[PDB]
Amino acid sequence: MDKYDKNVPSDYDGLFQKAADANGVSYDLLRKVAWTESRFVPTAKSKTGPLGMMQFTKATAKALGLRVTDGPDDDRLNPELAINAAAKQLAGLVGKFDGDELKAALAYNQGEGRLGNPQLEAYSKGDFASISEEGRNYMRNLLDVAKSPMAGQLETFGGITPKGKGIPAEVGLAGIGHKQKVTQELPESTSFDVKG
Amino acid sequence: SPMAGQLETFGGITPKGKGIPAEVGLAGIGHKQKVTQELPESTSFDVKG
Amino acid sequence: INSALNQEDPRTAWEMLQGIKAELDKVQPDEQMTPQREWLISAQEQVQNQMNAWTKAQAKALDDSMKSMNKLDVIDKQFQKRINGEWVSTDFKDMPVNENTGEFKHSDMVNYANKKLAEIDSMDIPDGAKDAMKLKYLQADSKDGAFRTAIGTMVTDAGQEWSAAVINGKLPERTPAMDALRRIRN
Amino acid sequence: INSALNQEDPRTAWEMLQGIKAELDKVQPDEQMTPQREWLISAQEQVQNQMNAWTKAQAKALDDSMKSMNKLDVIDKQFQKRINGEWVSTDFKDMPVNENTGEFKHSDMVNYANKKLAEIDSMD
Repeated sequence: MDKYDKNVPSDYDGLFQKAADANGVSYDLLRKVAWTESRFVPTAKSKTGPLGMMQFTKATAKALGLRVTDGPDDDRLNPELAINAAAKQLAGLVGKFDGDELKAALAYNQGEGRLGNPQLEAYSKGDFASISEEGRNYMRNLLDVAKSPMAGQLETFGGITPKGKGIPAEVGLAGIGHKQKVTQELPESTSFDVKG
Repeated sequence: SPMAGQLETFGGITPKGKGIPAEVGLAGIGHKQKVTQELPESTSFDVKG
Repeated sequence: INSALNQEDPRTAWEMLQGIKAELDKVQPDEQMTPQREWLISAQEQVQNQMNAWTKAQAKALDDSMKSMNKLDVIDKQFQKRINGEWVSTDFKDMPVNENTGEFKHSDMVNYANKKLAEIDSMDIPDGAKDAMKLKYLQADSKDGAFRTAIGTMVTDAGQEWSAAVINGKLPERTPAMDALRRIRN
Repeated sequence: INSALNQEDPRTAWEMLQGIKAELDKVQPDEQMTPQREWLISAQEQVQNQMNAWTKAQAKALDDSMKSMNKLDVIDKQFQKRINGEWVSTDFKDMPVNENTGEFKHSDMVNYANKKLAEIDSMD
């Protein structure tokens, strides 16, 4: 997983354009958010591990106003309605932040409340020091595909010199990793078949 | 307390500094537990003929 | 800087170092190399080394879990071959062994049996088809398998019920095991 | 300073270092960096490293005990299913195994039986 694979042959993307047109969200932002949350991986295992493309949590799933209490313990497993709900939430966030501010809407990552309101206030003041590390990294990962008035102030935050640019962790730690030695190539058995 | 300000200015690196409580100097340093209370579930062999 | 280097997640340490660099930019507002920017460059290099060591452990853990999934897949394939009419052994000691599986254990068969029973229970079919599938898995199972161990409690309880009834000269008010075994016989 | 760095509990070492800093403030009553304040800054960094290594061991021990508690919970669930009339095996060799339990032992069943008997005896 490098550079988000912008022009890779688009796998299972017959849903993002329709949700984007229905709700008004940018196609690139929605696709990038889906890739960041799940990397289009069908298993998406974690502490909670929602295998859906939008790696939600139970609290957010219920707060979205869906009928989540259905199916396999969670109804947001069929991709289309989960993606549509995420697109509607993103559109509501973008619209409510005075214009096309495509990065304050990343309150999507932190929410609004006891841990999200002060960070949004700090973003409004342009004081990135009061935003958490998780929020700062999550916004850094979306700088390539986003339209914001503070997209240039965030990239020049954390430079080694005041004229330098900060380095996102996806670039500073890029390329460092180890391959898995176990593969899904299973051993095969043979039947003792003697047709006399 | 009347000595709440004298205790905080105790242990500073300089006489005009403030001491650092261990809850702040060692804050954030820790490791997560790899074991969770998510138990494996068993299934009954139920055939109602 | 030292507390940012003692985080368990390197991705958090990197962002903490970026914040510290932003703080330092307000007291050293020029472009030259100072002994305090060397601190931060060394810290970032150390965080890269930590990322290497972290990816070691992540890959190893993922391999450990993937071996268990592979063993379950192999057992499932073996029962599928046996049910279709092929002459293979469904004992866990006779499963094919690879570098992607390792050696098989009894708990692997226990987990496979539990997972298979749950999956059959989650199917959208009438109860007769579910019983037919469960009995196919019971018939294909080996002598000391988990499917035969789960239903062996029924047989033990039914035998105990009958023997105790003969000794006491009266059937108890409830004989759930005998009724269940008789229905399975039907 | 070296004795403060040889404590088993890092939280005690930190407070010992704060006391040593307070002692040093009475002989170096100014704000400049001296080779003796470098001693104390290095000592505090070493104590932070010790705290990291200490949290390793604490987390590992807590995981080890939590696995035993999880195994007892699994055995209790299995007997509860069996008593209610389900056809499951209550042998410790047939308990479901996870990454949160490990492998079961005979002593696990011994401990479960003793605990269950005591709990039944403590009922009103």
